[PDB]
Amino acid sequence: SPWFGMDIGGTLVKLSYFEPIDITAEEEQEEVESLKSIRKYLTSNVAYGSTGIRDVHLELKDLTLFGRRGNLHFIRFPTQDLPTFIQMGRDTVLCATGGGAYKFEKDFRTIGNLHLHKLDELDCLVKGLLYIDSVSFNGQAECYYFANASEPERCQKMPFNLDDPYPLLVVNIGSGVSILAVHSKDNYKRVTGTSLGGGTFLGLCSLLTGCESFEEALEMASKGDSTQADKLVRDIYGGDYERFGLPGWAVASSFGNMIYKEKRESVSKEDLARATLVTITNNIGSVARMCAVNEKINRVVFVGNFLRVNTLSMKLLAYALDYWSKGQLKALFLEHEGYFGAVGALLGLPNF
Amino acid sequence: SPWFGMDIGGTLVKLSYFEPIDITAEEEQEEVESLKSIRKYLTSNVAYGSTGIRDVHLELKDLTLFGRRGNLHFIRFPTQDLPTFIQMGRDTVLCATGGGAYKFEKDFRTIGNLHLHKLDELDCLVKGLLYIDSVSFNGQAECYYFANASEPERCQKMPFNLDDPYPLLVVNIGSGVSILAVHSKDNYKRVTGTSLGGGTFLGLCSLLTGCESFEEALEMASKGDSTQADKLVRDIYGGDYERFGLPGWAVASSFGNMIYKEKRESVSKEDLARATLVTITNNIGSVARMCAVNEKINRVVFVGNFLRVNTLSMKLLAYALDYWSKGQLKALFLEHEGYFGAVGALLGLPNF
Ligand SMILES: Nc1ncnc2c1ncn2[C@@H]1O[C@H](COP(=O)(O)OP(=O)(O)NP(=O)(O)O)[C@@H](O)[C@H]1O
Ligand SMILES: Nc1ncnc2c1ncn2[C@@H]1O[C@H](COP(=O)(O)OP(=O)(O)NP(=O)(O)O)[C@@H](O)[C@H]1O
Ligand SMILES: C[C@H](c1ccc(CC(=O)N2CCN(c3ccc(C#N)nn3)CC2)cc1)C(F)(F)F
Ligand SMILES: C[C@H](c1ccc(CC(=O)N2CCN(c3ccc(C#N)nn3)CC2)cc1)C(F)(F)F
Ligand SMILES: [Mg+2]
Ligand SMILES: [Mg+2]
Repeated sequence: SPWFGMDIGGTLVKLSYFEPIDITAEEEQEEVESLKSIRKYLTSNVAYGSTGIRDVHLELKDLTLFGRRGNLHFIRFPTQDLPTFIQMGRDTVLCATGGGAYKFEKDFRTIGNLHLHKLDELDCLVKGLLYIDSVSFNGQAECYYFANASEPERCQKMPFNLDDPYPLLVVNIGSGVSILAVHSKDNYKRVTGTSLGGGTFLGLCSLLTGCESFEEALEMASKGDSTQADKLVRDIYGGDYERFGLPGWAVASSFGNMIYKEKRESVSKEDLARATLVTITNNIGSVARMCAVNEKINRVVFVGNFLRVNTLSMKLLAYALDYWSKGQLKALFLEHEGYFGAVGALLGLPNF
Repeated sequence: SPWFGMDIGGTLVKLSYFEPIDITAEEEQEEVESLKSIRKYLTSNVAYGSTGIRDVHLELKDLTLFGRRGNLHFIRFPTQDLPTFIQMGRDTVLCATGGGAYKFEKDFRTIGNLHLHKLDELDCLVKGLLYIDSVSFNGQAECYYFANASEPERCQKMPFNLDDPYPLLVVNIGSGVSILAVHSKDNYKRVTGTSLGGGTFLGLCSLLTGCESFEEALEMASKGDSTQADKLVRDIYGGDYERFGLPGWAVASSFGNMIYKEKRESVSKEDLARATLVTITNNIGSVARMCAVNEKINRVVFVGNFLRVNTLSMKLLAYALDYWSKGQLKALFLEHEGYFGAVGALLGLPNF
């Protein structure tokens, strides 16, 4: 059978697929036609149907896995389209995680003789994260940070070594947010979570602006001015609130200037998109900061697809975590940030 | 001069006014006409102009303050209308707090010979809170909780003794949120804050529903179903997420079902109002929970006018804090919740 791992989230399905590249002449003969059709389909296309995408830039080349050499591919599509995926499959051992491994268990079993093995979504996340960092991103660092995140003329992506990664606070920004404390390879806990996550950004942005995609929401946000919607400290105090070290530019009330009808009539969709992004991102960083202080962990890594093609939120997190922590916490990011659960599921294959 | 304290917030001005009731015959003679006009105006009206309100039910009767007996009155109006207030004043020592004490300092000084004394908004909050609890609410408890907050057929308001109130976590829900740790009458700190406060509720609700007042937003929310907009754990898992004790009814992603166009087309304004209220209230409780755990404080008191005439948010806080704390934290509420800064400012009068 082909080697897959799948993470079925509330919004996106993530699939990790190992393509063997050491197939012998005899193995190619014994390779059944349906299986050759799937490998050729997956490796000769980068778009699958109307909504599946292979993230070619993330491919790990010439990886040794389970004693074979191959390429590790990263594929995503909306969970809304999982029925199409299963129907094509109906036209094999599947290790699957995320809530959808449970929700759609009966649907996967419509594939005759398919063996579904449900694995825990945060177990798989930790295992996949640690594995990908260990093997490297084709010899480059998997983990990075933004150096000098408070100075835009200096701020730049730089590699970060995770060779001894414990302890680590992992902030998984999906539909919602889960916060994990990782103390060892076998000692981790879910500290808490928040409901204000990527689904809040996308849902509120769609309601407020009429955008029809994540990418459109980000493009709108890139053009907006969140201070047209937000009430700042200087709007209330006339300046800094010196006594408690609050700068005048800090947001006192997200969307707080929208209590005034005339301001609601002048605000642009782009302003609202940017205010939504800033509101969600600052809340995530603040919750991460509080959890890091309580867990006594100073390295905070952010994962999940809220941050894919989202440099604005990444740089806001990098700046805000450093600023509000007075430099005590460091924001870390990973190149394969949305796919760790799917990789961790694939890594469960030998147990079955 | 009349005895006032004023808290000029980002949204509302709160005024505490001490009406002497022990005026002698000789004092009444020496009482200048403008001053009698103000006392009669304040005590014979409950609405002032088009936007000022006296909260008559909060009046403290026959209070002894600064060696005189009198009634303590509680009055509020929008900060947007402070120019009207100052203009009428132009037609005396003012102790003032909130950001507006700084922002509008020059405007108060247009009142000839007026002495403005700016006092810190969180100093005044702590002093006013401790004072009002100490004198009682006309012999009744100032502080209350919701007994059996998880069982609607049992849940009921009950008095709570704060005779030894330390330590205490104070959550001030105004335009934004400030979280205070109070260790003694002279030892308190601002732990942190969040930008997702009462102004976020009102501003987002106005954008999403077209409501034109706080009270209208609450009325809409009372009729709505937040689960039409929110994505729940059971929407992702099909049920509970047993491994981490997350019930299926918990919100996984606030507004997360609004990423689907057909759901945006079916959701009602009332549903959106309720989702906004639930989103903001749960975030406040969660941040309060994390701060209480870090500060090692088990009593959490919620103040500010986000909760005025807002039993929905109060009961949600009471239930959520108890539930997610596994009964380790208690949500507390105060009858005079919006006015403590104004009282604390009034209490600064003897220092000048
Ligand atoms: N193409 C896309 N379509 C939808 N959302 C996207 C897309 N790209 C990025 N996003 C964002 O990524 C979020 C989903 O991230 P992801 O980590 O895949 O969550 P999930 O696993 O599907 N949800 P969960 O069940 O809570 O773990 C969305 O809420 C968006 O903010
Ligand atoms: N009549 C009202 N008008 C406006 N907002 C109201 C009203 N009644 C209750 N509210 C709510 O109360 C909040 C303001 O509470 P309040 O404690 O008075 O804040 P503030 O002091 O004006 N702001 P801040 O400068 O941040 O401390 C608003 O954001 C609303 O959610
Ligand atoms: C005094 C009062 C008020 C001011 C400010 C705030 C908001 C606030 O205190 N903060 C601090 C924490 N902050 C973040 C952000 C990102 C990260 C990370 N990563 N961490 N913390 C958010 C804003 C509330 C009330 C008002 F009168 F001026 F309105
Ligand atoms: C697993 C993942 C997910 C589930 C749930 C959540 C949200 C979450 O974890 N919580 C816990 C803390 N919680 C509150 C609320 C109020 C108070 C008080 N007072 N305290 N805590 C908010 C919700 C995120 C992600 C998903 F796959 F199912 F999506
Ligand atoms: Mg996920
Ligand atoms: Mg205030």
